[PDB]
Amino acid sequence: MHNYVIIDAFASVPLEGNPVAVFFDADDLPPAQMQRIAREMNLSESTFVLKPRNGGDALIRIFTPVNELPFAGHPLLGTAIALGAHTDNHRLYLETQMGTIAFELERQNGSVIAASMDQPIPTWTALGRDAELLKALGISDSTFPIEIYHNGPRHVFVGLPSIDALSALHPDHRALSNFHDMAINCFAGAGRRWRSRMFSPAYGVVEDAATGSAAGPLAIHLARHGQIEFGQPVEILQGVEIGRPSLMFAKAEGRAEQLTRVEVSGNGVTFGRGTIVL
Amino acid sequence: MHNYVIIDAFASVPLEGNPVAVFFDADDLPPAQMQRIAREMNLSESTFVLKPRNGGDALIRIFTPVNELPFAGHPLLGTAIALGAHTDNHRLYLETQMGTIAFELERQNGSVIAASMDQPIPTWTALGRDAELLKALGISDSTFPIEIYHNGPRHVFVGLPSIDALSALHPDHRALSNFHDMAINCFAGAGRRWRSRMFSPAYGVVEDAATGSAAGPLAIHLARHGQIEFGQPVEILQGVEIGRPSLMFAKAEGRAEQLTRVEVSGNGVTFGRGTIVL
Repeated sequence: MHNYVIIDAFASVPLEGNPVAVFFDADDLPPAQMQRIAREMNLSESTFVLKPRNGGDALIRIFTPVNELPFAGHPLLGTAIALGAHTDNHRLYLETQMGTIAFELERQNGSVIAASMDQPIPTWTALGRDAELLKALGISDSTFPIEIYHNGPRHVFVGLPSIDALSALHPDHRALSNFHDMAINCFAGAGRRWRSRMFSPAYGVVEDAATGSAAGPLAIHLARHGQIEFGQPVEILQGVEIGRPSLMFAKAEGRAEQLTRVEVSGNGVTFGRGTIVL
Repeated sequence: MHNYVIIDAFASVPLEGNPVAVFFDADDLPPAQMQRIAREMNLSESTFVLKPRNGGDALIRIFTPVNELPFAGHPLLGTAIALGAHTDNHRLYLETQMGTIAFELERQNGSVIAASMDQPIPTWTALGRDAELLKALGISDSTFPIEIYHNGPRHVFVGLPSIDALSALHPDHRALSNFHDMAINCFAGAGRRWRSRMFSPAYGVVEDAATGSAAGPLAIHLARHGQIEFGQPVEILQGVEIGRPSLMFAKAEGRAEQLTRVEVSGNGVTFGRGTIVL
């Protein structure tokens, strides 16, 4: 049998944020069985906590209902928060396919309520399909350059001139399906405070509550395009329009040509706990 | 807090069949909150066990992640099996939007391992879009007439000349998306033993493991088209190609013009059990 918890990542209130199922003591499960369990659960992701193999605290394997992922933000944040119930350590080193990711855990009375991660440093370039993407979103132009970032998944960013213009988007999801192996992240805001919406046929989601692997890239995007400085944190509120508000905090240190750290943080809360029969 | 179980319906082995989450003691939950919980879980359906209002044993409300349903086969079968852990009764009367559905529970040593339901009697007519549907499925013709049945959801049936021809189907799901408010059920077999595959963009599933509300209609279809008699049971094995084999048993009594009973039965098994925080 295995115990699991469901964590709503990037939220402090259950039914907000983005759920992940975290399965403990998973070393007896072959990967094909982990994949079947992730399919059974049908959450965006299920993760599995394994013994470490390179000096970290644990090895985490991440599965959607259909495949394994090398890196994912909200699922790793939820896993780190879940593992709080089982360690006293202030820092947690989680091994993944992209290497060991360092987390700082934040507690109140023994309960981990939030965590911060250092993400893989992305790469980026211009999308080069702007008219096609804009048509699919139903708008004429972006504010800032339309650029696509890679840190495992790929995330394209399209800027809107106001929060209301962002909420008014009703994309043609069929048209968006021509954009393979990426998520489309539309954003608006000013200063410290930004709003986002994410759409991805390629990743099997009509609209995502909290895209944790897009938060680091967005901070970089905003700094490069002069809306914040490198080293300044931003608050990104996602998922409001779909009723799953999610608050992500991000900061990118260094400069565009030499990034030294990309930090993403948020709250997490337990929605449920259970046991499975295998 | 609420307790729940995950039942794999139309299976006796966990990770086979079609999952449903069953939430107990749900009378304190407003429907908008039931809908939010069903969305959180993201299973094809979550059900909620409520006090009866018209003389049954319980009232069951059925939700997909996006809406409430009046009737659904695999979710009601799973609910009846789950409720076995909480009653000694041989029969269970479950109130729904389509009225009270009678279940017979089958136990071994106190555990309910299977159940039989009397389904709403469907109606049917020719689809009248045969060339369009056949093109979408990638085939030239059906064996038997292409007819669409209604018992809450709508189910169209297209016959294939062999089980291998059925397994070879690779439908164009975009083309299938032009068929609104229905599921497409392709079938093959002979005598007592049939195979099916179900596809439905309209109902949010690429391919379904076990379509319980299609089993009763299929028995009627096979009887009307002379492949079985009215009153003769069939075994329908679904979901083999997607690795979620599901065994459904169905029988239609009477004659086409005066159906007296449509029975569907199957096994169910618990995959997991848990508690949520609201």
